[PDB]
Order: sequence, then structure tokens, then C-alpha cells
Amino acid sequence: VALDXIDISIVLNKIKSQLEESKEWIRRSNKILDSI
Amino acid sequence: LDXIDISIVLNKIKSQLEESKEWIRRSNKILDSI
Amino acid sequence: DXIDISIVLNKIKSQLEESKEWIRRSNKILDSI
Amino acid sequence: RSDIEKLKEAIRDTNKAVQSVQSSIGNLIVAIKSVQDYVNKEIVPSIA
Amino acid sequence: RSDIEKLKEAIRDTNKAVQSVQSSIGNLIVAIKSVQDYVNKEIVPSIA
Amino acid sequence: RSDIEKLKEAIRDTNKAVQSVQSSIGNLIVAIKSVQDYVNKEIVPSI
Repeated sequence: VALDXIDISIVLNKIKSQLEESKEWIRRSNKILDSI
Repeated sequence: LDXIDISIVLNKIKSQLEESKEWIRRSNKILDSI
Repeated sequence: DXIDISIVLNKIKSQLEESKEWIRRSNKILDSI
Repeated sequence: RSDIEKLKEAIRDTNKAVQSVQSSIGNLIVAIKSVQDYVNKEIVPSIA
Repeated sequence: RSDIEKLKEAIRDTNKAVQSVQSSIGNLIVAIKSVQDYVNKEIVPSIA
Repeated sequence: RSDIEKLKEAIRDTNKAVQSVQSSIGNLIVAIKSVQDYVNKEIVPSI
């Protein structure tokens, strides 16, 4: 009846946020390399 | 023969995992040339 | 367990710990610069 | 050519390896969600 | 400012990206285990 | 002992950390596929 029996929305949102933090660090790394 | 059918996405993950392995191989190969 | 994925999940956790330690070794080397 | 230029390109390739891992994790989320959604929509109504 | 210091900080940022990915995979374990637990607890007792 | 040699080794260790992550993802595929297969083989026929 109620949306989501299995509710893993919070953990999936955490995984997405950690993936975006990871993408941010790679940007900061590529930024430095491009200046070499 | 797969109710749940995630064969397409699981193969895409493998493909992206193969690309990651090749990038690491290239990185180590460059380092080896030092 | 119905579904038992204990073997594989334990292997994943073990490989993550090895990954964490390789990063530790890497930062340790950069600290000596 | 130079050692510094080699180190730079080595890190560049490592960064691309990480980006591929990042994309793979985004698709792992898709796989888990597909299993979750099928169980919730097609199996759960039968047992609860 | 030196190319040596540029390379060093670039690797530290890359290492931070790997650590975020490590945390992401740890949470993927939790998500999969949540699906596994619901199936074994709520569904399996009715069909097996 | 040179700074170039140290950066080289640092990247080597970073690459090994990524390889371990690559192995963990390969096993994640196995874990997810095991859940899929059990549902399709043992549960779906019931419903």
C-alpha cells in the first residue's frame, strides 16, 4: 500500500552525495594538472 | 529467464569497470617509463 | 540465510580496507616531501 | 617527455580511472533500485 | 607554486576522491544488505 | 629518495587503492546478481 516495502532512499541519497564529493575532488585535481 | 532483468545495467558497469582498469594500466605504464 | 551473500560482502569489506591502507601509504609518502 | 610531464599524465590517467569508477557506482545504484522497485511493486503486495 | 608542489597537492586531491568512493561502496553494501534482509524477513517465510 | 621518486611511489599506491576498489565493484556485481537470481528462481514462481 504505502510507497517503498523496501525504503533505501536515504542510503541511496548518501551514496549520491559521496559520489559528488568524489567528483569535486577530481575537478580540483584536474584543475591543478591543467596548470602544468 | 530473469522477472528482474538487470543484465543491461550490469554489463554497462562491467564496461565502465574495464575502462577504469585500462586507465590504471596506462598510468602505471607511464610511471614505469620514469 | 533465503539469500546468503555473506562471503561476497565480507570480501568487499576486506578489499575496501586494503584500498584505505594504500591511500594511507600514499599520503604518508607525500608527507615526506 | 620530461619526468614532471610524465607524472602529470600519470595522475591524469588515474583521475580518469576514478571517473569510470564513479560512473560504475551510479549504475550500481540503478541496478539496486531496479531490484528494489520490482520487489516493492510486484512481490510485496502479495505478502503484505 | 612549484610544479613539485602542484603534483603533490594534485595527488592529495585524487586521494580524497578515492576515499569518497570508498565511503560510497561501504554504503552500497548497506543498501544491498537492506534488500537482502527485507526479503529474508518478510517474503521468504511465505514461499519457502 | 628524490622528490620525483616519492611522487612516483605515491601515485603507485593511489593506483593500487583504485585497483582494490575495482575488485570491490566486481564483487558488488556478484552480490546484486545473486539477489536478482534468488528472487527470479525462488520467489517469482510463487507469484
